[PDB]
Amino acid sequence: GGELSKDGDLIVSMRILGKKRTKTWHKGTLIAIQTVGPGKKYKVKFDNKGKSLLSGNHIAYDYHPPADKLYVGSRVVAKYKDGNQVWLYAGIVAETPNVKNKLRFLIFFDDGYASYVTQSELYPICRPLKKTWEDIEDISCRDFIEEYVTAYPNRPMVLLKSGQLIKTEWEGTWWKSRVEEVDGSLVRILFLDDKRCEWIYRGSTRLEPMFSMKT
Amino acid sequence: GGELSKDGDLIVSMRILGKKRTKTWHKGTLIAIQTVGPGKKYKVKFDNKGKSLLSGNHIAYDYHPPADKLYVGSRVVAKYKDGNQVWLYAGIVAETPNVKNKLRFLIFFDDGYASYVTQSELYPICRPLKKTWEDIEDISCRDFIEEYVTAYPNRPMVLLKSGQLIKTEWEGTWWKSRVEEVDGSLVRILFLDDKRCEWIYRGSTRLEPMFSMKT
Ligand SMILES: CN1C[C@H](Nc2nc3ccn(C)c3c(=O)n2C)C[C@H](c2ccccc2)C1
Ligand SMILES: CN1C[C@H](Nc2nc3ccn(C)c3c(=O)n2C)C[C@H](c2ccccc2)C1
Repeated sequence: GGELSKDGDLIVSMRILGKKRTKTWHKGTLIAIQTVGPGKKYKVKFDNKGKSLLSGNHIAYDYHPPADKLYVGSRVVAKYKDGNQVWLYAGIVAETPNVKNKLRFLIFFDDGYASYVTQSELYPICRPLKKTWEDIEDISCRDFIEEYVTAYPNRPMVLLKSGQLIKTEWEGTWWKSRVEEVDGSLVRILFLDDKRCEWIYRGSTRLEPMFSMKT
Repeated sequence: GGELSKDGDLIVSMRILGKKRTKTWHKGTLIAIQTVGPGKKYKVKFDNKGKSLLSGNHIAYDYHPPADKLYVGSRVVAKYKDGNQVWLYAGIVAETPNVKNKLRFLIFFDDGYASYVTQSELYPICRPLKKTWEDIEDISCRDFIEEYVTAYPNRPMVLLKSGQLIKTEWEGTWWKSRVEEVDGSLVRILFLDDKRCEWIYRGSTRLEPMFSMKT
């Protein structure tokens, strides 16, 4: 048949996080295990009342990892903050806590976003893929992460000082912009015409000095 | 073979909007059409270097529709202002302009979010399905749109006044909240513990007065 009540520490009735077809993740109850095909799928009833039948890399434990289980390449779910709102989104651990990053984790989310995060804002995916980047759906992000992880600890970055004037790419074009803050391996950029800010990785090829170091 | 060059008014080298795997939409160029089986798929090079072969309900025109073409149920793409950046996301027209909503379109986005927007924030999807909601991926949201569109002009809603105290739902829990503001078919809710604000449709069972009437 194929009706398990256990699979390792994945035990029906447990509480768990699950990835919804919106790409955000939500708490739920694991109500079933079904072998289908070569492997197993985990059925989540969400506290927000939907249901999904999910592969093991689209569920996560509802506890925070022990730092010192996480390493570069770890597949995680992490907290993103819209200000007051909090959301849960998948990503990759690009750095672990050190002195120069103020003992935080650098997360590269599957939509290309990047941010520093605490141990209490993380959740370990339950059954990640051997090559953990291989379930990143945006091809351009998967590739940046495969390159990054495979080259690590090689990590080219341009240096930047507050105030510095550079061009930063966005939606295919280059924009007059300004370096308005440095935090570790991230830099905050002000797009001038339009007044947006965002945090960008300093090894990112959207920064012109880094685009031009490399070509 | 099946290598047309102009399907309807879709024509190679035109500017178009395309849906990425992030679910967010982005500008590129239509670089080919391909017959596949019953119909055709449309290949898009994005300004941000990605390439995608896309069904015709996942591309939108780069122009704003004429109001009066939009009926309730129209499959559109709409601007979403996430703090300081602007994003493009898909949805369904819930309401067309009138007095009460102050000549705006109510948009039900594919992720369950609701908001009012102008004609200049909308883009028509090139080739929507007959039943326009069937390419909504989250089942909970698809079910609601379908019910909504089908019951229309029926539109149950609760009356809420500013300062009212009600419990509102979020991630399976009911929360102490306050009504801050009423905009047409929407209410802005303060979640008193978290200090969050959300805009919520007044026909949402997340609103405990709706949760009880509907029961
Ligand atoms: C991790 N993501 C980040 C997205 N926000 C973002 N992405 C990128 C990529 C590159 N940049 C510069 C940025 C950026 O500046 N922002 C703000 C929002 C997304 C989300 C949020 C709520 C609901 C569903 C999806 C979660
Ligand atoms: C249309 N979406 C809305 C999401 N924001 C939102 N969704 C819901 C649903 C229900 N509620 C109450 C809310 C809510 O309050 N917010 C703020 C953000 C999402 C996005 C943004 C950037 C990148 C990728 C995706 C676009």
